[PDB]
Amino acid sequence: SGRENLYFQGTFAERYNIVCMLGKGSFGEVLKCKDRITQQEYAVKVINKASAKNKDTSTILREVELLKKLDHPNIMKLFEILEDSSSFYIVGELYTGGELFDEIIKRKRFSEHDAARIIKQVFSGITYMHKHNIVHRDLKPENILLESKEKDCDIKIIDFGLSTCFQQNTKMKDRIGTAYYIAPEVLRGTYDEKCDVWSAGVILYILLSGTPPFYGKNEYDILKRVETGKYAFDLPQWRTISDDAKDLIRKMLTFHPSLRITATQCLEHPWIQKYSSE
Ligand SMILES: Cc1cccc(Cc2nn(C(C)(C)C)c3ncnc(N)c23)c1
Repeated sequence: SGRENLYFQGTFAERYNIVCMLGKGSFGEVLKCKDRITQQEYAVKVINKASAKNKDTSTILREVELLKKLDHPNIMKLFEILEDSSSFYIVGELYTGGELFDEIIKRKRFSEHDAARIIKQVFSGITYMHKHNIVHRDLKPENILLESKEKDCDIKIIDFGLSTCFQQNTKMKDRIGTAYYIAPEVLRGTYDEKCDVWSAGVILYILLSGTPPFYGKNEYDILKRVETGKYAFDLPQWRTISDDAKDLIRKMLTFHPSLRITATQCLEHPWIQKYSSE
């Protein structure tokens, strides 16, 4: 506050009013804001500039400008990236349905029909972004948002492409929770687009069984399992799950990424086709 500081807060404070805090997201705090002129509401992520991975701010702006030009119904739309001396402000579509993990906590397990509806949308988004050589790396249920509270609303993947630009919060809200979804080759420091197929496979495993494939009491124990890549469908929870579902998951959780299916192949898989409309 104060005239000088408000002036130096730059174009974001001029253009937008903060209505309320919405919660801590990866990389930064998310707030609901309003465009002062139009009164339309948006979500804004406020990211400390100390959290930039790239020391050249112009590269961050370029990256985000490329992401603004993209358009797919299962990818969050971005409208603006603004700055002041301390922070980046990324403004985009506001959602009100909460995240996919909230929905996992609520429902516990999803029928094959319901899981296929959700995961097909994830696959569609991933396929689209991969066609533009964008990798998520951090795909997890917390980065899959429900557009609204309406029944069967569209899901929206958030933060897709921002991991090249920003490092995680110093204080993260659920660090152990991130280990479940990370691809083994990402842990090794050598990733390409296939890591998003792995993460989506972990999500699908959880939707169907209610349990993670790589588990443990702490981050270390979970990551030790991920690193070996060994998992099973031995739980009674898998007893009556279709062979087709298990086949898709096996292909997605293939250890070597060169041998792992593509996102496009996931969409074509018989299990997804069984539940698609026409
Ligand atoms: C890059 C960016 C900017 C603003 C918001 C997000 C994701 C997001 N995150 N969150 C949380 C759920 C508050 C973390 C949102 N709530 C409502 N609408 C949203 N779009 C979000 C991502």
